[PDB]
Amino acid sequence: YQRGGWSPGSKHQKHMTLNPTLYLYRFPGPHGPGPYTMKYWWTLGCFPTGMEVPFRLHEFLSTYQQEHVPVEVEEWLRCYIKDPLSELVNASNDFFKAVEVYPEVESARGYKTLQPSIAPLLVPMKKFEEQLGVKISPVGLRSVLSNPVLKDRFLDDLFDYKSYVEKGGSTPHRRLARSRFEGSLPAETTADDERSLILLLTTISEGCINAGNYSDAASVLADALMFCHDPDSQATTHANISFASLLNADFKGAEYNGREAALLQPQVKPTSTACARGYVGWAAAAAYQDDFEKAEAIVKDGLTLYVGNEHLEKLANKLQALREEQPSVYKQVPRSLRESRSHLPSQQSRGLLSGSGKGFSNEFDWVEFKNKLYPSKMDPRNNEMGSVFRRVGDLGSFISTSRSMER
Amino acid sequence: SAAAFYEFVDNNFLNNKRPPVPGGSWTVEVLRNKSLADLQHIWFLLLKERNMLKSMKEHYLRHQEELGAMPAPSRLKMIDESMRNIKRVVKERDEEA
Amino acid sequence: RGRFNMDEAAAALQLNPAYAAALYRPLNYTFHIRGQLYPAQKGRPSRPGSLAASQGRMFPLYQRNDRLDKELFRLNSRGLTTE
Amino acid sequence: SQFLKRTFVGGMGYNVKRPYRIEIRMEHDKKRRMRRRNIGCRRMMKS
Amino acid sequence: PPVNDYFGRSRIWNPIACKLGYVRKKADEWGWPNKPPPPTGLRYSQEFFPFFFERYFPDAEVRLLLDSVLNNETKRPVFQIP
Amino acid sequence: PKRKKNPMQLRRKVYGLHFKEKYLKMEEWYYCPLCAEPKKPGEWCRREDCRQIKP
Amino acid sequence: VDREVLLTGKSVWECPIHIDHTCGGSKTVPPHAKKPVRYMDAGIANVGVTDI
Amino acid sequence: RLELLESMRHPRERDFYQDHTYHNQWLRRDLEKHQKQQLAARYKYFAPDFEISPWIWYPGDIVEVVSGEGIGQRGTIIAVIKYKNEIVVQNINVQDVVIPASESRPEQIVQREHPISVTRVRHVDPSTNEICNIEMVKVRNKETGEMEEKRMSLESGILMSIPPVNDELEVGDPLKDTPIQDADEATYDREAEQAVLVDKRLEAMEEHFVQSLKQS
Amino acid sequence: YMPFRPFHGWTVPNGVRTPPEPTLGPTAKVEDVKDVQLAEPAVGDASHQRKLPKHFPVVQASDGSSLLREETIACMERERRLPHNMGKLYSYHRPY
Ligand SMILES: [Mg+2]
Ligand SMILES: [Zn+2]
Repeated sequence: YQRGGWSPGSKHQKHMTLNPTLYLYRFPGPHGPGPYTMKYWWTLGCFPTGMEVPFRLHEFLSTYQQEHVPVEVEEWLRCYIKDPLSELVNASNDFFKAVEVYPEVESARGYKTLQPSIAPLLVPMKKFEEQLGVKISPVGLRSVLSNPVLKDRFLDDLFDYKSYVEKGGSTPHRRLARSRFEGSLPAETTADDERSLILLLTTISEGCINAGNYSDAASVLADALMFCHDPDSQATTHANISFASLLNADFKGAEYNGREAALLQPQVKPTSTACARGYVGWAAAAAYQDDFEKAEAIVKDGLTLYVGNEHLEKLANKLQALREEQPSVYKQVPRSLRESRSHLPSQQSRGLLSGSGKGFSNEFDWVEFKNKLYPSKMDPRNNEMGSVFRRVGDLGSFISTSRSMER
Repeated sequence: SAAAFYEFVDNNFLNNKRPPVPGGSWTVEVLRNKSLADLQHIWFLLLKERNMLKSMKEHYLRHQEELGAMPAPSRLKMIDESMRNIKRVVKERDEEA
Repeated sequence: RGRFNMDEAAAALQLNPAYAAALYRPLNYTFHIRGQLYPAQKGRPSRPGSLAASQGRMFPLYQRNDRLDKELFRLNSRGLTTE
Repeated sequence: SQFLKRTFVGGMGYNVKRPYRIEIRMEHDKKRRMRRRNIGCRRMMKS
Repeated sequence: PPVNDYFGRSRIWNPIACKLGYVRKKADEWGWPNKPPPPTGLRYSQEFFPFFFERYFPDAEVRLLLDSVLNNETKRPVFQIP
Repeated sequence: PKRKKNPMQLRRKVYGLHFKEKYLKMEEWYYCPLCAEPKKPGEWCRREDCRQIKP
Repeated sequence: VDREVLLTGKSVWECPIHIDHTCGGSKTVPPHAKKPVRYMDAGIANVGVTDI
Repeated sequence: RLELLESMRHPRERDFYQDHTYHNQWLRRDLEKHQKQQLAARYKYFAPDFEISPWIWYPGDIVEVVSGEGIGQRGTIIAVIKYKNEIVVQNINVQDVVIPASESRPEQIVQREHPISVTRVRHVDPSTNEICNIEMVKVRNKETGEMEEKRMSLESGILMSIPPVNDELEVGDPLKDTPIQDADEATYDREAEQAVLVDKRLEAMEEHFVQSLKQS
Repeated sequence: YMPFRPFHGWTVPNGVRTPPEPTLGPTAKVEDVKDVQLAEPAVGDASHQRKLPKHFPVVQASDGSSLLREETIACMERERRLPHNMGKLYSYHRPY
C-alpha cells in the first residue's frame, strides 16, 4: 500500500483504501501538456478528463483580435497601398546592391571551397519576387553567384532591367492595366525591360541546372515564359522549358514545349536555332517515352527542315545506335512496357523522397480520402479482407449477393 | 398573414443592407410629459422592436460561423433603457397616487 | 432490374412505409425505448473554422417517430374513458 | 528477426488466458448488440 | 455553499426560500424600509404596482425563429417563448 | 531480491550480438529499375511491371 | 475594443463592460445596507501630509 | 501539426473519450495558478478604483515624456483611454500594426502611436514651456451659472479648461427615430390622470376593509 | 471624408475630410477669476466616508433613487449572461 508518492502524477503503486483518487484517464504530466493531451485539446476541445478548464485566451488573441478590422477602416486601407512602380524600383535597387556586394569565391587547390551563404539576399530577392510575380530559386541564385560568367551576365541583365524600369516604367504592369481597362470598357512587342527580365531569369535557370535542380529550373523558365510576347523569345523559352522538363523527367511537358517551339518556326528569324532545339527536345521526349519510331520520324522531319544542325545530327546518331540494337533483342519495345523503366537520376531522387516505405507511406498505414487520413480498414477504394466494408450486410433492403456464409 | 411575420425580421437584413444605429432613447425627462396612454403605446412599440432585435440576435447566434457579429448591437441596450425609463415614470406616478 | 424496395413492398402489403422501414432498424432509433447511443453520433457545437454538428442533420433517418410511437405503443384514452 | 527467433531473443513464454477471454468478449458483444447497447473495448486500461 | 455551481441539463431549482428573497421582494415592491407598507387591500388587489404594470405594460419576450420562415413557405413557424 | 542496476550493467547488453542485430544495422538496397525507388532484393511492388518482371 | 481603438485612433472614457468587483456577492447583501460611521480612527491619512 | 502527429503515431495505440468525458465538464471550477496569474497580469484595470482620480489628461494638451523610451520628447495627447490609465501621444511610441491578409486584401503593415502610461508623462505650461504641476480647481463661469473644473498649473497659475467630448459622425435612421418636436409634446395632465388612479386604489382598500369588517 | 484618424505616415488626398486635430481652447490666468476653489480640499473631514465598500457595484439612478435597483440588477445579470456587444466567440463550446 502506497509504495510511492501521494499525488496522482506520481509513479508507483497506490491503493484505494489509503489513497482514493477520482478516475483520471489522461492528464498532462509535471513538465507540460504532452502531445497525447494536445491531441484532445485540438480535437475534443478539452483534456480527456474534463476537470481542466479550457483557457484559449492566448490563441484567441493571436487569431481573432488580430484579424478583426472595422469596416470603416478596411474601406480606406486599400486606398493607401504603396506605389507599385516605386516599390519595384526600390526592390530592384536593393536586390542589385545585395548581389553586387556578394564576395567572389576563392578557388582553392586540392579541395572544394564552401560558397558564402546568401544571408542578406533572401529578403531583397523576396521583395523582388513578390513585386514582379516571378519566384526565383535560391539554389539557382547561389549557383549563378558562384559561376563567374553567369554572375556577370546576371549583373548586366539586372542593371539593364533597372535602367529600363526607372526610365520607362513597368511594361508588364502597363499590359495588365490596359487589359483590365479594355475588359472594363492589342499586343505590343516584348519591351526592353521584359527582355532583360527574361534574360536574367534564363540565366538563373541555367545556374539552377548547373546546380542540379531541374524542377526549379523548369519553374523559373515557366514563369519567365509569361513575359515574352515575341516569337523568337517564345521559341527560345519553349526550347529551354523542353530541355528542363527532359532533365526533370517531365516528358509530357517537354514534348509539348518542343512541339510549340517547332510550331513557332514560320514566324521566327531564320538565324535562330530554337526550332531545331524544340525538335530535338520533342524527339528526346519520344525516345524517353520509348517511342523509337516516333522519335525517328520527328528527328527526320527536323533534319529535313534544318538540313543537319549538329544537335539534330547527334540525336539522330544516338537514335540510330539504339535502332541498330532494338530489333536484335526484341524487334520493338513492347507496348505494355513503354515509359516503365527509369532512366534519369531526377526521378530516382523523386522516388526516394516520395515513395512507399516499409511500414509507413504505403497502402497499409494510412489512406487519403478527400483531404482526410483514414486507417487501412476504412479504405473506400478497397474491399480486401480486413476492411470494414465486408461487414455491411444486406442493410435490410434486398439480398444483394448469393453468398450464404458471409454477407 | 406574412405581414405579421415580416415585422419579426429586420428589413435591412432582408435587403442585405447595413442597419444604421438610431439616434437615442426615451429619457425620463421627456417621458415625464407623456400621458399613460402614450406611455403604454410607446411601450408596445418598444416591445415589438425588442422582439425583432432578439430574433435577430438569436439568428446570428445560430449562424455565428457564416454570419459574423450582429450589426448595430446598441439597439438592444437603447430599448432596455427606454423600457426602464417608462417603468420608472409609471412607478413614480403609482407611488404618488 | 426490379429489385426489392421497402416502399414498394409496404405499398403492396399496406403496412405504413414508415413503420415498415422501422421494422428493420433498432427500436430505440424510431421509438422512445431504452437504448444506448454512441457519443460521436450526438451533435456538437460549432467551432472556429467549422459549422455546427446536429444529430438530426447527420442521421435524418435515425429519428424517433412520435406518431408511430403513440399509435403503436402508447395507449389512447378515448377507448378508456367511461363516463 | 530470424536470428532472434533462433536464439530465443524475447520472452519464450506467452499469455495463456487470452484465447478464451477473446471468445468470451465476442459473445458478450453479441449479447450487447442483442440488448441494444454500444460495444465497448475489452481492455481500455489494462493495455 | 448553497450556491448551485452546476449549469448542465439536470440543473435543479432550489425549493428552499431564504430571508434575502423576502427582503429584496419587499424593497422592490414598496421601498422597504424607507416607505410605509401599503394596506392589505392594495397589496392584494389588481392595483398593486407589480400586477398593474404586468397587466398594462406587459413584458413578454416572444421572438421568432428565422430558420423556420426564412426562404421557405411553411405552415408551422417556431417561436421562442418565455 | 533484485537491486538497482548501475549504468555499466545496463550497457552490457550492447556488447552482445542479439542487441546489435535488432537495433544497430542497415539495409542493403538499390533503386528499383522500374519505380526508381529504394528497394531490397526479394520484395517487390504492386505494379503490373514489377509483378511480371520482378526486379 | 482595444483592437478597434488601436486601428481607429479614437478615445475611450468608460469601460466597454460593466465589472462586478464582488463577483455577484453584492446581490447577497440586503439592499438597505450602509456602513456605520466610525469616530476617531487610527490613521494619519486625514492629516493631509504631502512631504513624508 | 495534429495530422502529422497522428500519422507518426501507430494505429495499434488507441485513445478513448474522444467525443465524451467521464467527468461532467459543466461544473464551474477555477483555472490553473499560472493561468490566473496571466489573467491578473493582463487585465489589471479590472481591479476596483483602478482609474486615476482626478483625471487631468485630455486630448489637446502638450506633454513631455519623463521616463522610459523616448524620454524628454514632447507631444500632443491624441486619444485618452481613461479606464486603462493610458494616453496616446502624437509621434511617440509609434509601432507597426500588422493587419492580417483577408480573401481580397493582402497583408498590410501600418504605423500608429500606441497607448503610453499616464504615470510617465507630465504636462507643459503653455506660458512657460516647461514641466509644471497641475491640479484640478473649480471656477464658476462669469456668463454661465455652472461651476466647471479647470486645470491650474501650480507654477505659473495658468487655467486650462477641459474640452468637451462628442462625435456626431453617426446619425440615426428616420424610419425609427421620432422627431424632437413630436417627442417633447407635453400631453400629461396630472390632475386628470391621478384622480382615476386614486379612485381605484381607494376602492380596493375600502373593499378589503369591508371584508375584514365582515369576518370580524 | 474618412471617419477615423489617418495612420502615422499617411498623406490624405485633396477633398478627403479628416476629423479635427485635438487642441486646447482658450486660456486665462488665475488672478483674473475671483472665485477659485480646489477640488476635494477638505481631507480631515468626516462626511466623505463611503456608505458602501469601494468594491460594490453602483446600482442606482443618476439622481440617487433606488426605484429601479432590482431592474438594474436584472439587466446587469442578463448582460453578464449574454452581452449585446459580444463578438465572435473563439471557444470550442459555443451556444449554437
Ligand atoms: Mg455519464
Ligand atoms: Zn517497382
